[PDB]
Amino acid sequence: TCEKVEERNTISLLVAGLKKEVQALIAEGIALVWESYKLDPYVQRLAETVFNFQEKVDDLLIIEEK
Amino acid sequence: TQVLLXXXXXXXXXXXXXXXXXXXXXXXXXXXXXXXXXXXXXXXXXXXXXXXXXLEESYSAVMGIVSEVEQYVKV
Amino acid sequence: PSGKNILVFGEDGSGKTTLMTKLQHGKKGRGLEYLYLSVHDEDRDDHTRCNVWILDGDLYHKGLLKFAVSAESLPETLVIFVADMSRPWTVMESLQKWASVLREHIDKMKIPPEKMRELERKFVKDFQDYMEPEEGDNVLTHNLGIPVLVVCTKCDAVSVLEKEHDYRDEHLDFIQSHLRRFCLQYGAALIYTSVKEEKNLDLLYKYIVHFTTPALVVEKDAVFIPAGWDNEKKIAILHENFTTVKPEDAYEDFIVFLMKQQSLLAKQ
Amino acid sequence: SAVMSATFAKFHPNLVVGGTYSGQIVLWDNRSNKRTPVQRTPLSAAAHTHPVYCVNVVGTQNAHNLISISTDGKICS
Repeated sequence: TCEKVEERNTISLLVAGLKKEVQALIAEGIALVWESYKLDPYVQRLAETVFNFQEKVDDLLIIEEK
Repeated sequence: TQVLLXXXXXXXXXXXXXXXXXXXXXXXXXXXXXXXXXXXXXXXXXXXXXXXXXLEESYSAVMGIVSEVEQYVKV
Repeated sequence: PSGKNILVFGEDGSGKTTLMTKLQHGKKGRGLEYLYLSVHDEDRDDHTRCNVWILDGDLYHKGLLKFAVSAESLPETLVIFVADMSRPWTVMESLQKWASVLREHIDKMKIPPEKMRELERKFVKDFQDYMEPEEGDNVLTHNLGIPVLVVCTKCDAVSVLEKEHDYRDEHLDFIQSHLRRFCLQYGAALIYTSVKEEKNLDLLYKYIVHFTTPALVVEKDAVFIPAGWDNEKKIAILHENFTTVKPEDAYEDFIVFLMKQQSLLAKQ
Repeated sequence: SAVMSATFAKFHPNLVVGGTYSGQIVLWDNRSNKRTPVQRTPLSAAAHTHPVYCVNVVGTQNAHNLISISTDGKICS
């Protein structure tokens, strides 16, 4: 999704917010190393936000071209 | 202009309007601002999210200006 | 009588459609709306074809004025400068702007005939010279000349204008005196207009182009400046009653890689 | 994901499903403006750990039970 967003910066305009939210969760995963308690909830947040975010990038690509 | 392409004194009177309905089309073919109207002061709505006020009514406005020019010649 | 003319110059609307409606329409988005007049010629409709051109905006209106004014049309061309009192700064700047557009029309379209230059400029000195007498020394007139007259709209809203930002004779009389300043400097006049009131426009247009007009300063809401009621002394007298004597500052008063490189330090 | 045994869906010919190597099962829908799976399974403990080798339909549209056999000794209907 971010390659479709960086190679087509017109999508990046409407993606940036949710992109940065997934980036914040990614930064959380980058910051901690071997955090057995916050591993699974961050994995859930990463997967759910990237799932929704994937739908956002694809849906925004379609809507912007429409 | 394409449609507009002593009793003989009315020709010089109608030619002024027929030639007057052509100078507005010399605005570099686009002009990017052929709209003269605006909306109201919005508080909590979708004003900038829509097109604009004059954006949805200027084409018919300038389209009707030439019709007014044509309808006000013979009388 | 030959072909009379009228050039109404609406400033972004300013009740110009309402003004031509009360006098005698699809819409207005570009300008140059050719209109004819069937004015009572004191007997019947003698085909007084006083053509009216509704010019609004500045998006290529010089060609519109070029087709709206012929060679022999110049003496019988009653130009009308229109702006509404709801925005006083618009009238103050737009009157100078319309005078500038008229000067552009004279400096660009009136300049080819040489005989009309030496005859029209003398007739202009005659008109501005015969603009003021027969009413019952010298005003700083500019070089503009054609039948000039101004018309201000939204005049039956003095209570609204004083409730919003005037609330003193300074602003109202300031507008009146400064429009009088521009009228005395342009050799013009000024006939106000209102909603279903002040039936006074057609009087000076039928009068000058060959039904007279009144003048009012007592009402202070319907102020009519006829041809000749613009002098460089009453302007200073009007903006002296609690207002500053000739100010130049009160005009504005009444006016992937990116984020990953950022988070690279978070991994440590 | 690496889909393994993407079988049909009884009374849903166009709503094709498929178990994956990741341990999740993916449900596609060609007529949902997404050839990518529209109903993905998260890889939590509810789903399977080891690869899902055999997703398969059990029963008609009334009891559309989709058993997804995995290599974990755990299946999911």
